[PDB]
Amino acid sequence: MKKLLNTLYVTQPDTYLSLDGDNVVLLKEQEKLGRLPLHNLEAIVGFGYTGASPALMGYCAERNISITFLTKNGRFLARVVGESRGNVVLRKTQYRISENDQESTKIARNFITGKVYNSKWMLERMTREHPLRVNVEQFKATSQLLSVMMQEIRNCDSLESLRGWEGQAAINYNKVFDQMILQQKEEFAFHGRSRRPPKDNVNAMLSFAYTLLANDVAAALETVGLDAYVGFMHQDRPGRASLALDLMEELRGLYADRFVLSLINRKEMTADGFYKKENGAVLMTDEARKTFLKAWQTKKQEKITHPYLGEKMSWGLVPYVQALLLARFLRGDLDEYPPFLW
Amino acid sequence: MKKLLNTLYVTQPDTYLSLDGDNVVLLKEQEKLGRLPLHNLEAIVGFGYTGASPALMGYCAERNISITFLTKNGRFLARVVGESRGNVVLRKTQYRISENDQESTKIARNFITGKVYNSKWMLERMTREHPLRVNVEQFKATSQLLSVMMQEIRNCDSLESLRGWEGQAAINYNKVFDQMILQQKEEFAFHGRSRRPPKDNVNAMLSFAYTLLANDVAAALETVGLDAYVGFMHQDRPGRASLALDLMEELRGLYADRFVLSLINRKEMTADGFYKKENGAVLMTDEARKTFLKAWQTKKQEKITHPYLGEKMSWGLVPYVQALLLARFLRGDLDEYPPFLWK
Amino acid sequence: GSMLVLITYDVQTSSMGGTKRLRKVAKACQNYGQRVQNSVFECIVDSTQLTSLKLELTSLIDEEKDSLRIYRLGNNYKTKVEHIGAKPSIDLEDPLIF
Amino acid sequence: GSMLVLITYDVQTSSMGGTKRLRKVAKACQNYGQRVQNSVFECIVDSTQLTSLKLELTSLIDEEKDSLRIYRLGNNYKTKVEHIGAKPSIDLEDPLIF
Amino acid sequence: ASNEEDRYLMLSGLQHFQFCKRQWALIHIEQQWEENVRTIEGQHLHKKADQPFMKEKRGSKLTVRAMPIQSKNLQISGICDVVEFVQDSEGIELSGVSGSYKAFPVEYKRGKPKKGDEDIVQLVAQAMCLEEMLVCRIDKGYLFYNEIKHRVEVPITDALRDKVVQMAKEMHHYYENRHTPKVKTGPFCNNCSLQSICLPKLMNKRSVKRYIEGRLSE
DNA sequence: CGTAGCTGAGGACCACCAGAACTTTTTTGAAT
DNA sequence: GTTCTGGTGGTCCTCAGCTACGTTTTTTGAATT
Ligand SMILES: [Mn+2]
Repeated sequence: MKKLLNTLYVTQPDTYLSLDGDNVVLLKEQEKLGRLPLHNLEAIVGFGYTGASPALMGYCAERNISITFLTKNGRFLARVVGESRGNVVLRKTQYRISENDQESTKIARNFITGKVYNSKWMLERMTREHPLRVNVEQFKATSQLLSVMMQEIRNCDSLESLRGWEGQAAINYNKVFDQMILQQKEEFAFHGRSRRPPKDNVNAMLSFAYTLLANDVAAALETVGLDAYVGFMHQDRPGRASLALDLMEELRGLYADRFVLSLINRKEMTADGFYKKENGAVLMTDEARKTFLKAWQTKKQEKITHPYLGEKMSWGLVPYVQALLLARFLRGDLDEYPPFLW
Repeated sequence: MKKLLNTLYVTQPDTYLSLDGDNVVLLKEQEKLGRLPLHNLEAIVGFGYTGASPALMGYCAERNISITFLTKNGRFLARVVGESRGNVVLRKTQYRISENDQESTKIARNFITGKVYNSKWMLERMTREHPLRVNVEQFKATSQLLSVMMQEIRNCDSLESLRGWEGQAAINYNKVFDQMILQQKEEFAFHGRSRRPPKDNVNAMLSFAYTLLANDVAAALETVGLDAYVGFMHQDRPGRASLALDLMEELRGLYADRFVLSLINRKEMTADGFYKKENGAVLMTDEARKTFLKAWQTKKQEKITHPYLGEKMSWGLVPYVQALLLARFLRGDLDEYPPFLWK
Repeated sequence: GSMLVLITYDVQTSSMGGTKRLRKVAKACQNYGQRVQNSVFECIVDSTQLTSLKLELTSLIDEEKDSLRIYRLGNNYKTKVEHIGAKPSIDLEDPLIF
Repeated sequence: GSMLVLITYDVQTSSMGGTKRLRKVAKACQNYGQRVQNSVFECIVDSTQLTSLKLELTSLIDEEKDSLRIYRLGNNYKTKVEHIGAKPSIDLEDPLIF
Repeated sequence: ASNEEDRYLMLSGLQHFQFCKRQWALIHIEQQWEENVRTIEGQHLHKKADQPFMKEKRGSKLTVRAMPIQSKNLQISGICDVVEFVQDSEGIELSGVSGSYKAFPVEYKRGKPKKGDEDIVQLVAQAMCLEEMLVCRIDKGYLFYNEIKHRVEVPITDALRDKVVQMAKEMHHYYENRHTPKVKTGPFCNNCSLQSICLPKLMNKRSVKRYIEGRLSE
């Protein structure tokens, strides 16, 4: 139950952020650009070389206002993490459960079940209303295979078997995801994955969407009181946001890729926005970035109803409430963590 | 300026700090003050309203260097990190050790030995300094008793026994605590300890000092990524920095009792600065509190040498560096945590 | 929640401490909302922030000499505000890309 | 409809004809309403009077030099209005016993 | 547990434990706090009415504000709002002035008089704490209500004392167990300042297993 | 008396500059 | 780099004051959205 406060994205290079009372002020070589109240903001995303005084960071990290820095293309350069709080019971329980394999499997089962259920529901939804333009029978067969392997996932008992089933589901879903070029020309054809260099179209949008999802999931996990660097799943590499990835593994199926696919089908953006350097992979322009962020922010305000809670709330509150629904489970208020099954 | 144990401390207020080539450069209103290599750095700590340069922030984030922004008074303000956050294995190891009695007792005896050594050496130094106005035989007897107690505690393996030894040591030091005062005995007398609604003047004084020190210790832990609210000897409870209390045990005496005794012996404050309450409790006056804070800040600037390293450092850096050592005990090459054994 | 509130003040600077009162009122009103015209502020606040601001402004100003008016346009403030002149005000609900 | 609306102006008097524009704007806006603060008026009008006043007043001010804002509360204005200081105003629902 | 004086609970926990048994668990165990209009008004009123270092007397009686009090019988420590001392050679001498004065605890709260015990219990606690320090007996209390601007008398009996002792024991046990209980929702938790946290909704709904099975098998 | 045009005479309101500083326990706090 | 208190210059804004006159054809105006 919140208001889904707004978000500030600064794009001009060589800006500067300062604090005046409860206001944030944008300065540039002693020339002011604007000021905004800090009681109507949740995240501050800086692009390029943007500086902030220590007072602003100290005031923001204490009141659960996230600050994120991106170089030009949604990189994970640097965030701002503040002090801890006096809720050591929750962290103690989380670490105790993380040290146990059985409970980690109990959470990973719910994570994967929610992810694959969301994928199957999305595939069936797309198969339903579309004409012969798409291959309905192959999609139905893939959905049936996913629904069959659903029950096998539901009764897993180890991390390695669950990881293998997750990989199989990913391959099976990508096999049919390679199809969506419906209302766009051949320049937007999916041709696999490229992690660090966005060398083709679509991928340069998917990476940015994934970064924007991670910067929100991590902020929500920090706000709710949990620690966003120890996870119930994934190979526990030190120094990564494992819990954030675990929590967004189920929301990536409807919050990032669906946005890109719907933007492509609606033809909101066209291939002329993207360009290429000598190699340069594929990079966006200022207008492309502005349109992407405008569409993203406009979409984040649509109102839905939560399945488990049965209450009406904005779209953008989905990444937060889920994390809250985890914390209550860690206090024994539920039987198992209820995932997102939209 | 001073760098210690692969860390960079910039204590002077209002000093710019930026990047130049492959080095860090300090500035002060267009004045170039110093230039240091960045190859072997591990962390950078700031103590002013500086803000650094965005290019250096990006460079440190790319090279897995965590920037810590603290205010000039020692409060925790911000921590800019890359993808690593630094303290993951450190904090996991801290939680794992905190739920076992043996390692907790080892760290507890490491703290208690330093505490008793500091108390005994303080008593011996004071008796050597002022022989006339001191009943020397009682202090000698309690010094021998404390030495035997430390020798016994160096062979302890249980929390209950350590708690009992600490309690008896506290009782001894409290029954000796009155006599190190040497001026204005009319109203400044020690007749027991009551932290909650403090009674009989000076006790309340001590309480205030304690709080300040505790807060400082907390910041130290937040510098190194350790969790201040999960103790090792003290049992964790919500809202209390148990590990900070454990760490300040060795530093309680020389940093609080010495300060209050120096305040009293120089007649810096008088009973006129305290008010009255009908239940026998006492409260501080705002001017007295301000003078106390100013005296604390001035004392924090005193420069000493570290017993273990020998580098000349101000007192304000003493709580931080020690905490760093504790972190290096959690993962590193240190066999055991070296206490603050200062003569 | 998140309703539009408009605050208009009018302090007396011919009294003893008029300038100090004006400065404190301006600082306390700029912390929550924007400025559209001199001596008028508009903000998008919830009920708790509105109560806190009202209490602070009441405790700060002095009676029998100053004036303060507070209006609330509700949740439908988009269709009730009309602007004709040339002093644009930044909206706090659009994507707000700077 | 008999609804309460509020009008704020801000005319630049440092231009060539700022003073005359201020005088005409104040005189025209005082005819349809009651002054509650300096450059802040409130009145009770229908749609017809509001439209006529808007059309009359949009020709007196000069764009790219002035500012003018019009807000409307509704038929339930008795709840969304608060006065704290010492500048009372006559209420047009009083029997008006002078 | 440094000297058994650190294992103390505030008097504010008693009223929370009396009203919503989960509210005290959230406030005092998980260290969570959220404010609404009524909470802001009450906090502002209490802060304005907190004036220490000064004494107001009318020649016969005296008033003391923000009195720190503690009790070892219940291991409960806190701060009383106002304590009034009346001149009568019946009680016990108090430090600072001469003569023998009797004590009466008065605390200010903003709201209508409540059908539940709540307020009363807290006042009773103060009395116990007070009679642990001045070594005397208190058999009367006063409550000031700002919403109606009235003063209400409250007697003290053995049943209230036994109830306070039992609730203190239960609070100590719950804090030792670090357990957050569940309480009936009713219409109470509509103005719960922690309503967005204490989440009354999921107490009455179906188990997680049933919803997962229903949405999973079809 | 009413409506225009000009003064003049102080109150409001905001934007710059200049100087001097920047650390405080724990407790309470709503429910038509 | 914030926060607070002074001090000053320039701009909105209302009222009190002083002169200098007050008349004006008949036709046209939205709507079902
Ligand atoms: Mn009270």
